[PDB]
Amino acid sequence: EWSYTNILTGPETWHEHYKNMCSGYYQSPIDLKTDISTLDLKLKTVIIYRNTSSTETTTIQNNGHSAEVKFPRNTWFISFDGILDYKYEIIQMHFHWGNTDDRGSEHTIDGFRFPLEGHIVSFRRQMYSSPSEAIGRPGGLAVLGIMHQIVESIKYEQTAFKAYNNFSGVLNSQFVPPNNSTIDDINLALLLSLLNPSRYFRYLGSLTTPPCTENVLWTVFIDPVLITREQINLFRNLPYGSNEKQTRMGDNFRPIQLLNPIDTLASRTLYRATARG
Ligand SMILES: Nc1cc(C(Cl)=C(Cl)Cl)c(S(N)(=O)=O)cc1S(N)(=O)=O
Ligand SMILES: *[C@@H]1O[C@H](CO)[C@@H](O)[C@H](O)[C@H]1NC(C)=O
Ligand SMILES: *[C@@H]1O[C@H](CO)[C@@H](O)[C@H](O)[C@H]1NC(C)=O
Ligand SMILES: [Zn+2]
Repeated sequence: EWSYTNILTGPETWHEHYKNMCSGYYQSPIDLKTDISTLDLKLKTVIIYRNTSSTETTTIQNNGHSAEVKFPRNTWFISFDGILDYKYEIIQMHFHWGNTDDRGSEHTIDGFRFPLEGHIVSFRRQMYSSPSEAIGRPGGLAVLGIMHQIVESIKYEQTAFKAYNNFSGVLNSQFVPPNNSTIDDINLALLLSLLNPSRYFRYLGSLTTPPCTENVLWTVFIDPVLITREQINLFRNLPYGSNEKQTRMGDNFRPIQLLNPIDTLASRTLYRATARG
């Protein structure tokens, strides 16, 4: 198995235990370096949109690694080109956080760690008919990264937790793995409106847990959405799976990978996007 906190099965081991593909040279997360990135004005505003006809329930599970929101099929989509033609279909959203407020994110922005990084996972429905077809195949996946930052003074309604509908209260010490509960749907469009959806890093990388598949189109928004200390401590109430050394769920993030390890056979480039000025 694998873990975050057991040194025998933890992230420094994955390159050996899961060489396909945790030994690769296109791994994630990376440090997102504003100065050492290429501005590409062709990269458009991201849109998240829902199929109005979908009625199926959303669930959340403590999978032992994270809190994972499981979206029904054919419901939530991403557009990178302004057309609402279902090229990318959202599967799930999960989170990475810290034992303490000064770490938790997988990506860094110029070396800075956020307390909470959310990952919206989608498959390239344009090419592949289902998640199970896309998840192991080339170019199959696109993930959105959303940074969260803690503020002392804020109304609930302008926090990310309004979009999350507080996960219907499931974030607590009794939400043990592998428990799943029905929750209110997540308003992913409202979530995206809490930041600038034109301002993002873009690169080709990997899943950040084994098997670290190098088939992820990454988009990481530079502006964070806002949460309170009370909200970040809700995540810290979840218990880790029995694979972990630590009892409480926290520090569920992979260490930083290089954009171009010395052994790369073809360098990748970190791109940045900004709004049409
Ligand atoms: N796509 C994905 C899946 C999972 C796992 Cl393995 C689940 Cl069991 Cl949902 C997780 S996990 N184990 O919830 O952190 C992370 C990702 S990520 N960071 O987007 O690479
Ligand atoms: C929208 O949801 C309906 C009802 O569940 C479904 O039959 C339809 O295929 C969905 N549309 C897309 C584009 O997935
Ligand atoms: C979510 O969290 C706080 C309760 O401590 C509250 O102010 C808010 O009304 C809750 N929202 C919903 C939808 O229950
Ligand atoms: Zn993730």
